[PDB]
Amino acid sequence: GEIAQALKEIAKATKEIAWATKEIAQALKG
Amino acid sequence: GEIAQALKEIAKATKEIAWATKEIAQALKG
Amino acid sequence: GEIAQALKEIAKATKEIAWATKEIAQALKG
Amino acid sequence: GEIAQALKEIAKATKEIAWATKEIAQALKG
Amino acid sequence: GEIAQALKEIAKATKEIAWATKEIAQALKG
Amino acid sequence: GEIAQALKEIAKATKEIAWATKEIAQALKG
Repeated sequence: GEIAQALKEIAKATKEIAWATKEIAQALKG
Repeated sequence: GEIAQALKEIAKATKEIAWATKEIAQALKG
Repeated sequence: GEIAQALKEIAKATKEIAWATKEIAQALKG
Repeated sequence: GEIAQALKEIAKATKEIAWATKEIAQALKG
Repeated sequence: GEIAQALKEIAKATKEIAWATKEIAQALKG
Repeated sequence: GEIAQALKEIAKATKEIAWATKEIAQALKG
């Protein structure tokens, strides 16, 4: 579990960063 | 061991980046 | 396995972050 | 070995990104 | 296998994020 | 091998993102 669980948590957080970064890009374009 | 500890630290830091990036998005959409 | 699935999700999200970050850079450059 | 060392370096750098992203958010919020 | 391929893709995408983030910093400096 | 090499490349790129993100923070705080 520990290594697999940490990688799953990194995956979830990285997906959230991706979405927020897309929102920033969209805001800056208008 | 060391690998599991490092991955747990990456998971924690990535979650913090996700939170902060969401705050940036909200500020710019605000 | 679980490790491969998580890493593939991280790869996909990191590509999305790269694209969105490039869009942010282009928006700020005008 | 090498894998653990690289992951430790990634952990340190991601913590620094977390700090800087929080600083960006606060600066934008005034 | 897939694990190595995903890490190679993460490396490439992270290099692109590094470039784009440097461009953002330069744009914000004028 | 391939996995260690990709992780070393991720470590370098992540350190460069940390540098650039700090530069962004400093620019906004100016």
